[PDB]
Amino acid sequence: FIVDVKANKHQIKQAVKKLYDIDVAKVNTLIRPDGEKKAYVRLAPDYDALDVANKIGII
Amino acid sequence: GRKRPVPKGATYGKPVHHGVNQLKFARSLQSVAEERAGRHCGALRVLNSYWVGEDSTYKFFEVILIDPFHKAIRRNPDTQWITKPVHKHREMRGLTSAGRKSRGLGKGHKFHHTIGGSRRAAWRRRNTLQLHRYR
Amino acid sequence: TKGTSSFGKRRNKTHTLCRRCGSKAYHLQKSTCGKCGYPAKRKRKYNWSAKAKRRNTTGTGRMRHLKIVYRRFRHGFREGTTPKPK
Amino acid sequence: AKIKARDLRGKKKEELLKQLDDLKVELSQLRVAKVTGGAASKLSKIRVVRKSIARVLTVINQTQKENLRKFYKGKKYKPLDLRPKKTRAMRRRLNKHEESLKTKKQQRKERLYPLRKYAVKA
Amino acid sequence: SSHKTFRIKRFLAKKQKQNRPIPQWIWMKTGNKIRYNSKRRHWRRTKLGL
Amino acid sequence: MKFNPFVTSDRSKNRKRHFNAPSHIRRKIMSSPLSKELRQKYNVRSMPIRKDDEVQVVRGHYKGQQIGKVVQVYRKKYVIYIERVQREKANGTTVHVGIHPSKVVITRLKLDKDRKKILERKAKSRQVGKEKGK
Amino acid sequence: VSELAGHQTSAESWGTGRAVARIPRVRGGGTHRSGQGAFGNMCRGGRMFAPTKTWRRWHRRVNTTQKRYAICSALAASALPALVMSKGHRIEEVPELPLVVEDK
Amino acid sequence: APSRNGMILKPHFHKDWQRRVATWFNQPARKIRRRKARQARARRIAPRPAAGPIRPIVRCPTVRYHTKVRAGRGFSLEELRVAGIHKKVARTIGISVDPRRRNKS
Amino acid sequence: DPVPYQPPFLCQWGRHQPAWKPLM
RNA sequence: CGACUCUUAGCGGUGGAUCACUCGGCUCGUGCGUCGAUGAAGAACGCAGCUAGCUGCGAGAAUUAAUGUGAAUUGCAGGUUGAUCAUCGACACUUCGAACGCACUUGCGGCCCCGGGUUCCUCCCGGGGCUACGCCUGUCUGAGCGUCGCU
RNA sequence: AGCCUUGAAGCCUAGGGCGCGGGCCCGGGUGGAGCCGCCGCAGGUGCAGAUCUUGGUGGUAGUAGCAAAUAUUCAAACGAGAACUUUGAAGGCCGAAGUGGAGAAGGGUUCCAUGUGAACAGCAGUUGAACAUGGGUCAGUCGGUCCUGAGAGAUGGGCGA
RNA sequence: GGCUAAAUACCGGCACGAGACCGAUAGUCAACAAGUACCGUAAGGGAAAGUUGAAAAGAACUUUGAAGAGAGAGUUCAAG
RNA sequence: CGCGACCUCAGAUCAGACGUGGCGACCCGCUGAAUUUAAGCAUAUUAGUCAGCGGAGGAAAAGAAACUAACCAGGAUUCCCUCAGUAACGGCGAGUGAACAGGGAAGAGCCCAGCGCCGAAUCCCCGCCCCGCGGCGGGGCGCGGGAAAUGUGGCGUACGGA
Ligand SMILES: [Mg+2]
Ligand SMILES: [Mg+2]
Ligand SMILES: [Mg+2]
Ligand SMILES: [Mg+2]
Ligand SMILES: [Mg+2]
Ligand SMILES: [Mg+2]
Ligand SMILES: [Mg+2]
Ligand SMILES: [Mg+2]
Ligand SMILES: [Mg+2]
Ligand SMILES: [Mg+2]
Ligand SMILES: [Mg+2]
Ligand SMILES: [Mg+2]
Ligand SMILES: [Mg+2]
Ligand SMILES: [Mg+2]
Ligand SMILES: [Mg+2]
Ligand SMILES: [Mg+2]
Ligand SMILES: [Mg+2]
Ligand SMILES: [Mg+2]
Ligand SMILES: [Mg+2]
Ligand SMILES: [Mg+2]
Ligand SMILES: [Mg+2]
Ligand SMILES: [Mg+2]
Ligand SMILES: [Mg+2]
Ligand SMILES: [Mg+2]
Ligand SMILES: [Mg+2]
Ligand SMILES: [Mg+2]
Ligand SMILES: [Mg+2]
Ligand SMILES: [Mg+2]
Ligand SMILES: [Mg+2]
Ligand SMILES: [Mg+2]
Ligand SMILES: [Mg+2]
Ligand SMILES: [Mg+2]
Ligand SMILES: [Mg+2]
Ligand SMILES: [Mg+2]
Ligand SMILES: [Mg+2]
Ligand SMILES: [Mg+2]
Ligand SMILES: [Mg+2]
Ligand SMILES: [Mg+2]
Ligand SMILES: [Mg+2]
Ligand SMILES: [Mg+2]
Ligand SMILES: [Mg+2]
Ligand SMILES: [Mg+2]
Ligand SMILES: [Mg+2]
Ligand SMILES: [Mg+2]
Ligand SMILES: [Mg+2]
Ligand SMILES: [Mg+2]
Ligand SMILES: [Mg+2]
Ligand SMILES: [Mg+2]
Ligand SMILES: [Mg+2]
Ligand SMILES: [Mg+2]
Ligand SMILES: [Mg+2]
Ligand SMILES: [Zn+2]
Repeated sequence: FIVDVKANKHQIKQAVKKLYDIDVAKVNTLIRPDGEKKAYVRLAPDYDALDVANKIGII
Repeated sequence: GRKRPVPKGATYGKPVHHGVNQLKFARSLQSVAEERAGRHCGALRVLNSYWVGEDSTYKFFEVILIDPFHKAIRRNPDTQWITKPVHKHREMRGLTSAGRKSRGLGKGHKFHHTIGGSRRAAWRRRNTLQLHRYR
Repeated sequence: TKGTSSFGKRRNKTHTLCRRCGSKAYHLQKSTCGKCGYPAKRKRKYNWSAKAKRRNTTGTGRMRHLKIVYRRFRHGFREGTTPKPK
Repeated sequence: AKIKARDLRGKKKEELLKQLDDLKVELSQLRVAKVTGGAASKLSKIRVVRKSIARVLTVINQTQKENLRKFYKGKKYKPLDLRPKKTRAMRRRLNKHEESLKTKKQQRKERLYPLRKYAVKA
Repeated sequence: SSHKTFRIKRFLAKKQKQNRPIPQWIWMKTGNKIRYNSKRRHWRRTKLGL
Repeated sequence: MKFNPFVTSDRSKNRKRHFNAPSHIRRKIMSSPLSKELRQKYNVRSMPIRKDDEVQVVRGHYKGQQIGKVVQVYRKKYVIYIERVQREKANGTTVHVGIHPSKVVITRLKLDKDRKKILERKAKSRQVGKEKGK
Repeated sequence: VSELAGHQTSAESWGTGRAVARIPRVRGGGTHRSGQGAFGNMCRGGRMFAPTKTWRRWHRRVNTTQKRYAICSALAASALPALVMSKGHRIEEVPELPLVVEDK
Repeated sequence: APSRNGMILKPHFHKDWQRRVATWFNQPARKIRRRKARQARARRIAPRPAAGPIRPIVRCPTVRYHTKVRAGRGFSLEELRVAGIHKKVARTIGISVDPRRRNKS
Repeated sequence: DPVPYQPPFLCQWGRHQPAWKPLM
């Protein structure tokens, strides 16, 4: 995901848990040279990332 | 008195301005007292002040200071001239009596250098060419 | 060797961006801006620099408060009223 | 639909917040369509959704602050947001009443010696 | 440097996004006078400040 | 002469009000005469032009008796595109040629409620001026 | 012309040596206008010779009797047909040249 | 350097006089402004005289001018005391007062 | 491009230079 | 005749003078004469479907509402119970900065209240409100081998 | 009751002339929107120079030069095109105090892929750190952050217009 | 010890109006993305740069070329 | 020793306010040169100017005589014409340099403290009621609190006043 730059890993975890109804193993964040923060949101393995990506639209 | 704040001696100029030691400040010490008290208390407004004591190294002054925002001053028609913004920092502009004394203003033949509003207004009014339209 | 070869030794920096005026004139060891004197409460402005004043005056930026002050002045600084509805 | 503010003003707090959440989910999906690569119609719909969100939050803020200043109307101390903001110098003036106060001596002079209405002849 | 602050990195981030050419629809407008971005910085020629 | 001390008789100031006018002053500037039938009828000299008005071009190359519908009023260019006032581009497509509205007469007005309101208001002030002249 | 026109540069001359013609030149930098000739009436930019001041004498007083003489001469020659036609007026059909009409 | 025969003469332009030059292009605008303020004052006080209060007959000082007669600042308190006008009521009916004037004659 | 600043003179004539020296 | 050179003319390049323009100055005059702890001036970063700069704006982010206006905006797309413009009184207004919790790394806190965490059990997480110096009136809590009174 | 889109100004002219001259007027052309005579008024009013200022352009001149650190060759590929790109083979060099593999400061997207060959890379390029699109930097443990050092700097106090 | 309008000043600001002024080397540094690009560690220094046409009608198409470039055709009152 | 007054002095994220900085053409207060001129130069001059510092406002400042005069007297302040390049200052050199009267623009005057009389007759703040509430104001009810006799208010200020 691409995330607002003022966000914690805790806030990204709560937002991914609330918007798409999915639990999260961990969140890794980097800030791009563009300026955006990028979040790599690892999922708890009872969820498929491909299924939730097909849910939200990205394929 | 006021000694000249220059490094060691060294006024880089002509022998008139070589004086450093015996020089004197143009305002009195009571006006310095009023403006120190009124600079420390930026909200309060300086009414006036008076001599209470002196040493060889110090003089002591009481300075009368007023809230322009207290309802005993702000609701009193006798004393609510001070509540107006034209009387912000009278002590800095030479408007208290100890400041008025240093300005050299009064009526008559002794005070011709301030006829006009002040000494600066006098020097200004005298040093203008009025170039009229039709000359 | 005062010319070309001594210019190679220029890596450590003296100034960075000031955080009150944006310009790259905050001296890092004196901890003061040389353009506006930042830890001083007052703006550094001098009258021998007439051109340097006009680079940073009130006309220079957005005036994101002062232009609506001018607009509210031209109607007497009215408050609370709304115009007559349809 | 065309979310107009006038038929948002009568509605309740809960339906305004539910419509806000509906529009927020709608804007999220349009940003997904912008990043995956979608129609031109969704890309022009994103401005409609942004301005409708601004409208709904605006109406919420209207009905919030005018209820608060209905609440603090008679009170002598009200929040600084609800106090009148004109210029700072225009707030430190005397009141309309403190400007109208005279002393007793001055009122006695104005009672005794008014400026008469007179003319003089040729 | 590989060691940055957030302030300097955000400063460089802005200058990296200002560095693009003009879109080619901008010169099909009515009152165009702009042929190209004349504020293009190259990293060898002009050294950005600091 | 003009006598109002707050109207400008400067060239460059008037040109700057013209070419930097907002859109609701573009609408008033881009106005056009009614035909002698409509001017006899509504007692109105001229009206601002609209998208669905019928129109004769009076000056220029495309002038004639051919009543053409306005296609779209382009207030940015101070120009209007009329139904068959058009020419062929190089590749073969047709391009609308823009006429200025003052070189154009209206022959049918497109009458909504606001258009009728503007017409009755202009007729009213015309009759009041005629009465003060009387 | 404004008082500050041409004098808003800081510009020292380069002096002798350097094979240039001893005008004040613009101080340093990587721009076109640098070392480029700055004060003085003959430079590009720069002030002009004797800037026009607003205290030029714009207004002239004439004596009142001279002004009245000129009014009397201008009235006395407006009653002569040769002089009115030599001013250029088309007057050949006017009935009488001090042309007076009713007060209606 | 002076050539043959002329006035020995002293121009007072050795200072920076051009920073302080009063030009008078204000002048017909000040005449218009004063005239409009004068008429506004006249329209305000509606029957009252447009000049102001009466001012006294007054000799000029200095043997150059004591033949001449001016208008004074205000009427003396002895003049009001003899004429029977109270000095606070005199300001109300448009009589000038000043309490500085003596009367010797 | 960066307009080259005017030629940086660093003297050689004068008393230091031993090439072209006059009489004296 | 040749080549080369020189001169003149014609045409063509180089170059941008001249002329004609002019949404810009400059000068003079007039009216008003208005910033900020209710956070200013200035700065930083963001904001457009395609957008770098300028311009406008502030996470409601090339604007919201309201009023006037009455069918557009426009480079290309896409969509009269009021489009678009102007006005602008209602609302909102990120981070620095007088700049305000302490520092200026956006680092580290303290107090109170809410919700997940809990089943007030301490932590943990998120939200919200406070937390600058000086000074005035009053309030509470005090200090004094300061001056006294009573036991 | 001047001239002008039935062609103003400017500019060109082996064209006709006038004036002692400053200059001017006519014809031909180019040009596309203004201009001029006379009586007066006013000035920022006339250039060959100032090592004048700004812009442009010559001769020099197709000249000086593209000479520091040993060195390239053969075939094939792509391509419109190859001394220089790529692959292979050969011969060489740096020779572990490297021309190697990684970092600090600094730089700021130069990193990586794809495309282009205008400009730039002082020959050339199919190549590039160029240009245009797109991508890329993931931490409880690596650093910062924390501590204090030489030092810096508030408060109290002192001084100071 | 103290207050006090008016006449008076105003090259900053908001809003106007005018000119025997200047006319893109002039007039403000700035008629334009100008206190911009760029230079300097910094304070500071500081540009060049207006004009197709009435309307883009901005040259379809054929043709040599790898393309830049051309040759025809076409627009227009005129691409001289 | 304990309690209580008072007086001096502290601490509060105490209840409510106010100051901070900007701009700075105009204005007020300080500070304050040297180029320059004197055909040198030091006093003078430039010049109470430039730079520096502080503070305002829509104007500021000044301002209702411890004034001018010497008349047959004028009568706050400010501004204009004039006085007047004058009286005067000055290596008496270069240079500098007012005011009064007179004519106008404008015109407006007042308040304390003290001295004393009035039962503090005075002021602030908090609670409740009525009115108005986007310049928190008016009236009332409060054995509610404070300030104040180390002096609040009314009369009254040199033109006299009780
Ligand atoms: Mg001296
Ligand atoms: Mg002094
Ligand atoms: Mg004395
Ligand atoms: Mg250092
Ligand atoms: Mg300051
Ligand atoms: Mg009293
Ligand atoms: Mg480099
Ligand atoms: Mg009219
Ligand atoms: Mg110039
Ligand atoms: Mg001679
Ligand atoms: Mg008068
Ligand atoms: Mg040209
Ligand atoms: Mg953007
Ligand atoms: Mg709206
Ligand atoms: Mg609307
Ligand atoms: Mg640190
Ligand atoms: Mg020739
Ligand atoms: Mg034309
Ligand atoms: Mg001229
Ligand atoms: Mg020449
Ligand atoms: Mg060679
Ligand atoms: Mg390596
Ligand atoms: Mg290496
Ligand atoms: Mg090359
Ligand atoms: Mg690479
Ligand atoms: Mg792990
Ligand atoms: Mg210190
Ligand atoms: Mg007094
Ligand atoms: Mg005063
Ligand atoms: Mg006029
Ligand atoms: Mg130009
Ligand atoms: Mg030109
Ligand atoms: Mg220019
Ligand atoms: Mg040019
Ligand atoms: Mg051109
Ligand atoms: Mg042509
Ligand atoms: Mg508190
Ligand atoms: Mg201040
Ligand atoms: Mg000398
Ligand atoms: Mg000399
Ligand atoms: Mg002096
Ligand atoms: Mg100064
Ligand atoms: Mg103000
Ligand atoms: Mg005052
Ligand atoms: Mg008195
Ligand atoms: Mg006097
Ligand atoms: Mg004389
Ligand atoms: Mg002598
Ligand atoms: Mg002097
Ligand atoms: Mg006098
Ligand atoms: Mg008393
Ligand atoms: Zn700074």
